[PDB]
Amino acid sequence: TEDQRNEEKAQREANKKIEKQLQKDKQVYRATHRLLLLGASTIVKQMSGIFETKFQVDKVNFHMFDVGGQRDERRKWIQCFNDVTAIIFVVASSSYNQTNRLQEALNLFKSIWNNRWLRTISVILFLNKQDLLAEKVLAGKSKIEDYFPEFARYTTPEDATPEPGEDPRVTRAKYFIRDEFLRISTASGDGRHYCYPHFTCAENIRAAAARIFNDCRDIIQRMHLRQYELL
Amino acid sequence: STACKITITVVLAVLILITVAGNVVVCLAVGLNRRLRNLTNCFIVSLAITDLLLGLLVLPFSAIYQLSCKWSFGKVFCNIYTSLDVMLCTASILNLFMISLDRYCAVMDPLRYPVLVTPVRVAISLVLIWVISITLSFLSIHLGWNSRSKCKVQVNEVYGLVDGLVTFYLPLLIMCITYYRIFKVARDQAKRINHISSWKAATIREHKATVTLAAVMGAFIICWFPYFTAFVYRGLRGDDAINEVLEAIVLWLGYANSALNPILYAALNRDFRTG
Amino acid sequence: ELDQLRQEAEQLKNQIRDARKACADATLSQITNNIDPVGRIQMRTRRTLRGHLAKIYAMHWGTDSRLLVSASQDGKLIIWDSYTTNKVHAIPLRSSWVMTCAYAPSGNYVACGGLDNICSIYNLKTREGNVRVSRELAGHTGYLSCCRFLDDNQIVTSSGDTTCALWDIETGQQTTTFTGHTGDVMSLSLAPDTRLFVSGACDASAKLWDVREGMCRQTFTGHESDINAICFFPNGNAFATGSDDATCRLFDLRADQELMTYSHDNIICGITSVSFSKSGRLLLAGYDDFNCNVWDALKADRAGVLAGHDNRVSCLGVTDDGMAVATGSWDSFLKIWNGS
Amino acid sequence: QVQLQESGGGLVQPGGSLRLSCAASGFTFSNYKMNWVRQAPGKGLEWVSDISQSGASISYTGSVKGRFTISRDNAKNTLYLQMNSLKPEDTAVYYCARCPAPFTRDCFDVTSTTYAYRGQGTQVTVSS
Amino acid sequence: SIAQARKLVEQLKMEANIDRIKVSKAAADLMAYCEAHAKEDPLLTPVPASENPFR
Ligand SMILES: CC(C)CCC[C@@H](C)[C@H]1CC[C@H]2[C@@H]3CC=C4C[C@@H](O)CC[C@]4(C)[C@H]3CC[C@]12C
Ligand SMILES: NCCc1c[nH]cn1
Repeated sequence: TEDQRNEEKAQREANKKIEKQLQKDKQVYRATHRLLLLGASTIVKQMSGIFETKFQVDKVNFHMFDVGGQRDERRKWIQCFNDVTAIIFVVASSSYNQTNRLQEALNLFKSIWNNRWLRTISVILFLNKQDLLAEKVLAGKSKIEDYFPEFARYTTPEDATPEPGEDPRVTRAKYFIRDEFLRISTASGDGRHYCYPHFTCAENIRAAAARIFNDCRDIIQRMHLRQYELL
Repeated sequence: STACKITITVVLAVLILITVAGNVVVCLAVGLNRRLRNLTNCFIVSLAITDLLLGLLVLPFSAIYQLSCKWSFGKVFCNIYTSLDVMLCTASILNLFMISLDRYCAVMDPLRYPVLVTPVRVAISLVLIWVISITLSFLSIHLGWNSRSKCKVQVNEVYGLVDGLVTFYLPLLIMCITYYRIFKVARDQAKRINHISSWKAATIREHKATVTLAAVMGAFIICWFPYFTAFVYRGLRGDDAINEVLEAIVLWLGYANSALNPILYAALNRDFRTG
Repeated sequence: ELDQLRQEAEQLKNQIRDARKACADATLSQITNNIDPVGRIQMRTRRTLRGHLAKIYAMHWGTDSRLLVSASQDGKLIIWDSYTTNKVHAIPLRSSWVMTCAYAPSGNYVACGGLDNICSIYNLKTREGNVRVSRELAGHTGYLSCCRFLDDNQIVTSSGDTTCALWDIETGQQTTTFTGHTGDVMSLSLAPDTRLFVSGACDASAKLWDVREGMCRQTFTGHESDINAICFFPNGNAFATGSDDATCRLFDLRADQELMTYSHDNIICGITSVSFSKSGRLLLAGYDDFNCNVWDALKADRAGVLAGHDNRVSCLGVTDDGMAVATGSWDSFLKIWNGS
Repeated sequence: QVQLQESGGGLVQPGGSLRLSCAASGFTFSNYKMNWVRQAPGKGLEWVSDISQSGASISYTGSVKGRFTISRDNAKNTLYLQMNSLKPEDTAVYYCARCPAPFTRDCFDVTSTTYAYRGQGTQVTVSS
Repeated sequence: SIAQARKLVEQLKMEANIDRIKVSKAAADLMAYCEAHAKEDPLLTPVPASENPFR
């Protein structure tokens, strides 16, 4: 029965070769970070059904996945992103007196925060298009007052850091939106995830990458500190 | 006074029981489950194994010698006993040092961590630790590199200073620097969580880092500093320059660290507690 | 104009309900209470296949009951031998996200698909010795959730744009498209004779289609939420469905309604996989509470528990000769279970 | 079969009051969160209000706060909305919506592309 | 709107006129099938260890 011995030898040889190749691929898999980009086409240049982008900062590799080929029912594919490092959230703000877009952005964020399979994923928030707020606040009609009636009883926080050359109304509106987003996330989490907000303008060739890098560094540093009972 | 004998027997028995129980619990917990088998938990397993071996194969003879006050088993067995004690203690201390360095690399360079700790390096580290231990114990006692009834380790000037400055002091200094840096970063992060929401409460901010690092760097010092200081003094000035009661006390303080190692390095980790 | 059509639809629905009620003479739980219960079905783990890096998401058996194929979320499709644990093939994919795989009854081709809206067909003969990509089928406008083989030259696919399609592989064209659902379509099962198939969607409904002609014939609805799995009874006269309301159900085709519902008060989690045994007596279901349950299909009582996984259980399979059961979960492990 | 129906509607003068009722059939009513959605002439769908399983978590949108009220009755399986002091910018078609899965804290139910679990709505007009 | 309503009406009309059979006959058929093939279910009547390919 030499045929049986020959078959066993051939199978063992193929197994060893395949296992060697997989062992070589494991390192490349574990030395990369996945990110999901979600909106509610210009930003992707700053850094088909699905679009994949790859970049590298400080000898570290970053994936990015844009999902624009799907429909608006999200409850079934959003589940296949439960092992990513961060979720990049892009919102559009305005202050000109047809549809309330801030409300749907807030509701979608609230749904993502409390989902069962995404209870351990952090969110990086980009409050895009701050120029439109400045353009529409000079009109004298406050859309923010029309939709949100609690804006009148609002005072700017003590730790404000306004840019030189900005009307106080624009800054107060921006901090109002930021506080609205933080009030949702500071009521559910037990310490397993956080939220990182930022402002931009309707130009991040060398700006988005650095901020994403720093935020990911913070996320993993806290993840490791919390395991040893130091935070 | 038989009451003293009863008290000493009770305390030695309870100490040995605690040591063996803790080590075997850690080993069984690691072995049974599969979620706790990973590359950063090999060091804890090595620590548990060495502590269990010391607690099961060295301590009872020391207890018998202490109570009876006469060695009655020959002369070769005494040499084997001394060599085994030295090797196990040195290995335990060096494993603690390795855990310290690993935590520093994990906290300080978090994006490049998985390309800086690989099984090859872990194996190299463990092999070097055990080679240094076996050398310094066995190849030194038998060849008579430390020589100048009773069964106690012999010390001269050169061996005393070399062992002291290679096994304890340099690791102590390096560990102090490392945990100082980690503590700075921990408080820096903790200052920033409590200033994002100006309408609610905060974390503890003082009982988290200060307590956990103080425990770790206090157990080590209290348990091991006096023994090595007495070691060096005894080597440099003579054997008739020390008292017996102090020597026994420092020896047993040294032995007692193996009872606290599992509690500190396996009950504060969240992965072990969860699984 | 719309109101008249709505009233006509309501009248037709009332007609259907009355006709269905006219035939409910008895129930399955009255004339099936004179049969001995099976007992306790205790199974043991015989093998364990390791080597994946991320969550296994789909699995399918082969016709010889020896070789199997597994799809992982890291971009790997692996072909395993079960008796000896050896690996036979490993194939890397272009797009990491994969949601389905199949294995042709002839043994020569493999199929793959996912979030890229494309179905890839791979060849395994490979006289030159290299597993290469043989065909790429494109034309859906949503992610692809299931695919089954009819022969070496036809294929059936389900997409999340509320459509099903049939393809010929040599040309790369859509022969027929089945439309009429209202939400995403999740699973599909082929009949033993390959002339009909069922579809289950995210609107709490199931539909039966005829392949040759191309229209719907029956629509079944008894559920409260989305349907995630479906499978025929061995003789092609009934099927079973699992959903997200912690309840499985059994439907029959000649009577056009439901016969029995499996649920318990301790279960408040959804179902991700269903399958029958060889004789149609046991029913195996996979849950989100990390273990599988074995029910008795004719008594609606639990008979056994398979608890060996440490995360969500995703895929479940039963061989053709009924000698083993395979389970795959998000902990990146496959397990083969057998009795004794 | 999941089925939802709406009743109450018509034309009212500014500053008036009105009531909307929603009846359900085909599911266990008391395990699901439920909410009220609204569509205006020439615009997209927007979310008005929502209420939870027991009645201990009620949330409104900004524009209708202080004028509209939500309630639910689990014995008779019904959902109520009370409209007070209307303005001309409220003329629309109103829909009753249900969240997809039981025992959850999240919803994905404003989608235009024929979301399954909501009814046909009622018409509300305000004018002279 | 009109096209979808007409399609739904036509589909319901087509689904209205089919033959049907009583439930008890379906139950009896399933009972007969599950009783005929009882001796070829290794997951129900386990086989000895001398014929198990997995042990
Ligand atoms: C916290 C614990 C582990 C500290 C150690 C306590 C025990 C082990 C130590 C502390 C005091 C020590 C004793 C101090 C005095 C003497 C008298 C001497 O003629 C024999 C040794 C003997 C009897 C020592 C035995 C060990 C001893 C009892
Ligand atoms: N029991 C500790 C003896 C020793 C170890 N190293 C030096 N001396």
